[PDB]
Amino acid sequence: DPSEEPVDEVLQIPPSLLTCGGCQQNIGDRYFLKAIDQYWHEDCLSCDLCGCRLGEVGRRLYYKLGRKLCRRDYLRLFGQDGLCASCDKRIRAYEMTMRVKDKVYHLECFKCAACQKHFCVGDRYLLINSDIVCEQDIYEWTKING
Amino acid sequence: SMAEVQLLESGGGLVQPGGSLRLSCAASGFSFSHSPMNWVRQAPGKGLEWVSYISYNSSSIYYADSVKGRFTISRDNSKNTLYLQMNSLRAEDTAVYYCARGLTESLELTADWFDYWGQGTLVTVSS
Ligand SMILES: [Zn+2]
Ligand SMILES: [Zn+2]
Ligand SMILES: [Zn+2]
Ligand SMILES: [Zn+2]
Repeated sequence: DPSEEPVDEVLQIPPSLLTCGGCQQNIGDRYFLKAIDQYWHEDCLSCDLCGCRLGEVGRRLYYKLGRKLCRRDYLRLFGQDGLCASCDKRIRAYEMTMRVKDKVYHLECFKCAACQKHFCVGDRYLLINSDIVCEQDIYEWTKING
Repeated sequence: SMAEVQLLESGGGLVQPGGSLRLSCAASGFSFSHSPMNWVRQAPGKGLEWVSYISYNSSSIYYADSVKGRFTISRDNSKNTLYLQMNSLRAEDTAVYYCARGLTESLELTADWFDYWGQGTLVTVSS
């Protein structure tokens, strides 16, 4: 029958409950987040260390010792998996690092594997394994060989 | 369809010890409002030295020990500008100061110069 029209039951989140866990204000937005038994504005759920939006990729956060953390910060604080690609030593929390491609380095470790010079802004380089090689070492290799 | 990333550092110059400078960086070509920003300096011979970090909404802010209590980072997302207030300047602060775009997750820089780094502005504190 074309005359048949459905009557659906709707169970909404009550407007009183929609207070953000990060700013304590009402959420009147259509799109928002649920996490750790709270509701949040998309810009109100941040990493306690770095302050990035927490579930943007992978839809998960990492909670330990009263800290909501992103994957990398969680592993920097608690995980054994935060070693540098050059010196093979653990990356301290609150430490700024340099990532070339998929490998991570200390800034003092961010130097050429051959001539040992510290890289400057705009320096061309090549990454072989976990070794970064400067352009003038690539040119000096190919000069002897052709 | 891809816009070119641009970071233009302003301010800086020559001043005496105890002097003060205000650095600015105008940004375009990426969503600045969703990007953690940095100031990173460099002298010749010496490697790159990170100075200060600021999260997209300014909720997280960090400084190098050498600059704590002297330098102040800030941003204005509506104007796409990053700032650095440099006070109580000393000879060790002499370097080229770059505005560096950070990776979105967990205090990281990247060596993609074209997409994440400016051309820098020179700061010099006399002998
Ligand atoms: Zn909120
Ligand atoms: Zn290292
Ligand atoms: Zn080299
Ligand atoms: Zn984080």
